[PDB]
Amino acid sequence: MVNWAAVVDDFYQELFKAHPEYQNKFGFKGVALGSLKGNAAYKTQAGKTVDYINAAIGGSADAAGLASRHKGRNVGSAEFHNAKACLAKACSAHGAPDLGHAIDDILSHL
Ligand code: HEM
Repeated sequence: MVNWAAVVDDFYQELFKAHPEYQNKFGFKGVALGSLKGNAAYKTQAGKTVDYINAAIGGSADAAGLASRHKGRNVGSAEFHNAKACLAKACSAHGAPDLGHAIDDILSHL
């Protein structure tokens, strides 16, 4: 099976390296990037992200619900376009299928 946990770890590395201020919205605010794997708040967030990816692939993802929750954190379309680029880089680095179509589903509600 595709190692989505490894893809997601690479995704967060890319995302927070390009946009370090995004990290301030999370329970692992301030934690060095090379330390995220040892952080409990990060472990939970990464696990939910992997779960979302598996739900999107499996056909049960609630993209409108995820979009609404991100609006609830003042996260919008621009941030998601940035995330889409970071996730594409992560997928490619692992020889994983691109998830652009899934992210476009969320973007359609942003
Ligand atoms: C590839 C695009 C993204 C995916 C798949 C994704 C996925 C998720 C998931 C699955 C959750 C948990 C939702 C829940 O518990 O109901 C979440 C929460 C969150 N996301 Fe994202 N996200 C994306 C992009 C972003 C971006 C660009 C930001 C910018 C800061 C962001 C900020 C947040 C925040 C602040 C939370 C709440 C974390 C908490 O409860 O402490 N997300 N995201």
